[PDB]
Amino acid sequence: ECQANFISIKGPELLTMWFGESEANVREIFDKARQAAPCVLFFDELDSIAKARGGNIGDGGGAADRVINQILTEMDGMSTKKNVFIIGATNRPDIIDPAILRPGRLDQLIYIPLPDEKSRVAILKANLRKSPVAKDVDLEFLAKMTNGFSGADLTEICQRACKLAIRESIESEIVPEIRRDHFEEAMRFARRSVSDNDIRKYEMFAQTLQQSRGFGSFRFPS
Amino acid sequence: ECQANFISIKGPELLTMWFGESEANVREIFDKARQAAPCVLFFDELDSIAKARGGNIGDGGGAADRVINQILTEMDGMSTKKNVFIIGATNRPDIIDPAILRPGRLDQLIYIPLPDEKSRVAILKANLRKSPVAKDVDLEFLAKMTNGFSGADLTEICQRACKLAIRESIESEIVPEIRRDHFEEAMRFARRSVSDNDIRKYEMFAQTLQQSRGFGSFRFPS
Amino acid sequence: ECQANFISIKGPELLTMWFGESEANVREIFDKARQAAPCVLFFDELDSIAKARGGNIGDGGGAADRVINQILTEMDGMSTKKNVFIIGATNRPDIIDPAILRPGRLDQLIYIPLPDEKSRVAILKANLRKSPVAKDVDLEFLAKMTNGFSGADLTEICQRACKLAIRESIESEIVPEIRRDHFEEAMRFARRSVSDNDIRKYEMFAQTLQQSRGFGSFRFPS
Ligand SMILES: Cc1cc2c(C(N)=O)cccc2n1-c1nc2c(c(NCc3ccccc3)n1)COCC2
Ligand SMILES: Cc1cc2c(C(N)=O)cccc2n1-c1nc2c(c(NCc3ccccc3)n1)COCC2
Ligand SMILES: Cc1cc2c(C(N)=O)cccc2n1-c1nc2c(c(NCc3ccccc3)n1)COCC2
Repeated sequence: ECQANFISIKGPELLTMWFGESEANVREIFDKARQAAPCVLFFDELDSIAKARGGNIGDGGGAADRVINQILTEMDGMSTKKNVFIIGATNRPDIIDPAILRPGRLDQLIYIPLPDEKSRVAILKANLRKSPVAKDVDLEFLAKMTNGFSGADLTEICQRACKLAIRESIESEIVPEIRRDHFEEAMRFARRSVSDNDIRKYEMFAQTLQQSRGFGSFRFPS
Repeated sequence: ECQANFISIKGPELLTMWFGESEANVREIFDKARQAAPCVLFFDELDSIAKARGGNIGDGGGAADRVINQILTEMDGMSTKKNVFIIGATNRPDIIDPAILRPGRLDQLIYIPLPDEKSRVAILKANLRKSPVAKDVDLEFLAKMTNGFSGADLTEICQRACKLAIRESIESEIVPEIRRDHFEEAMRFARRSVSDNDIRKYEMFAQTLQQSRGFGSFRFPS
Repeated sequence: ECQANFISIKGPELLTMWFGESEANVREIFDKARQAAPCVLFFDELDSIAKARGGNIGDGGGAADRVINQILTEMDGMSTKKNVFIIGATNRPDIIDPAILRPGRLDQLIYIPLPDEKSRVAILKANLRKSPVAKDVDLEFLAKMTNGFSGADLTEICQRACKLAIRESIESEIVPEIRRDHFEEAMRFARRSVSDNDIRKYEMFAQTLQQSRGFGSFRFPS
């Protein structure tokens, strides 16, 4: 949307320098993120170091480590007039170090929920955009049926339907179109990896920081 | 079946680089696994590092270490169009790090049960394929008798029968054929190393990830 | 179905004699259950005493108490030729004392799952059998939409729709028919009291006692 460059740093690249005690690697990451103006810096599974160290308690130490410290130092020294942007992604925000969320570094926190009915059709069609889809196979109804399903759950449904279609095509040689029955049968092994307790614990975090109470009704004098 | 090359990495080779802090060894493993296209990469007792560190809890840290991190990094960077394939083997999947089982790396999990009656005959005949077997020695009945027996249990039964036959042949000098009595007597010291609690705990893991409930009966409108 | 009498003993009646140290009350319960031949004896929330004492561990004692002991004594002394029948109901079977499940008393254990699509229509129509239901209000679709919903979840949906209809009827005086909009709007506050972890923990109990392994394929000689 911003016509900006994109740099992705997954968990293994972040945890490699933690184990290796070689911490000059973030230097070039932030250097090449700023020369490609405008760019966007994306940190995947930022909680990887916290999980590797234990998480909320772990050892006698807190939630502060060296790699996140280097990221904090590099982010503090950046120029606001540049168009470089840092995006952090995590699934466990309770073990994220509080100092990275301080105002001025990552003060903006937004919650990514489960895909809704409108967004699930997009996940199904993204998976099936390379496959022969029959006319009778209605993705709107399939997305309506699954409600608490994650993108991964729909992904494995599509993969299992494709596997069934491929197997039927192979065994039928001794049809080049995914049929309604393939999706109907593969719908039986429908998992739901995200539990309700997880949604509750993410919400407790969400309106932990919402706090829209107290000053809800204000009237100015004149 | 695929006419592909095979590379086996046992537990000691994986745990040697963990203790030695020398982690360039996975680099050449994955390099020589990909140049021999088509190949299959097999990791034996992947939980060796987790057992050496403690397992489910162990120290204050979680289930993430450096060697599994290197394997994750190498697997993430591979090309899907190549025919290289990675197979992980473990006996304790509860202590396996969750990140290696993420979709895209080792999402496919299949359970290897105890050999059934048809498969136990194969284990017996594989062990006895180099030994003189008498006609009256019926392996079908022997495999039928042992039910909750592992391949190792049948292996030691065959080894003990061979030991008894060799000892009788040596002492009789002062017959070059394994007799029915050798197997009948060696059948007395029949162990069963796998307990029922183990089977129960493996199943709890199995339909932990099965979840074939909820969407079992679906009817399309038209 | 058996044209038999029915006696229901809820949790409070069972826990009253536990606190009151007055344990002759089960005597008349079992006496009047057997004189009304044929009858059926139903014990609701049998785990109430275990919950009141702590459950799996609780105090230094085990899972045995006095009231369940009296029920065991009364059940052991009954005549099998009589048509009296005892049914125990519980939601936590992990804290149920093992001795009540011994063969001869309550050896038969069956699992009551969440209602399926066919059974959910019955729950909706049982709740709405006394209310004016509009023609366009399709209960089949409503039951299809809710999948992991308990009978209580559908019950509160129906109650909330009735409350909305009653409120609109009262405020409109200053219509005597539940409309499609009443159910559509009340569908927004749809709870799901039973979590997936609960279903998993009930299943672990279920094929704890299933054990259909080992002797799955048997062939007789002749
Ligand atoms: C293959 C695919 C897998 C996947 C997964 C997953 N855990 O497998 C999760 C989220 C999106 C996913 N996609 C996906 N991939 C794409 C698109 C798309 N739809 C938009 C969207 C994005 C985030 C959210 C909702 C819906 N979804 C759209 O076009 C590009 C590719
Ligand atoms: C000596 C031998 C020991 C052993 C053991 C063991 N813990 O001792 C476990 C599993 C298979 C084993 N084998 C074995 N070895 C072989 C074969 C064979 N049968 C097929 C099979 C494979 C896996 C499973 C079932 C049955 N079994 C077949 O031909 C090659 C050698
Ligand atoms: C008001 C009512 C509430 C309720 C609840 C609840 N937690 O509110 C749970 C289960 C059944 C319930 N019913 C109910 N009540 C009735 C019926 C019926 N349908 C059959 C049925 C039974 C058990 C199971 C499924 C479906 N369901 C049938 O006619 C008699 C009354």
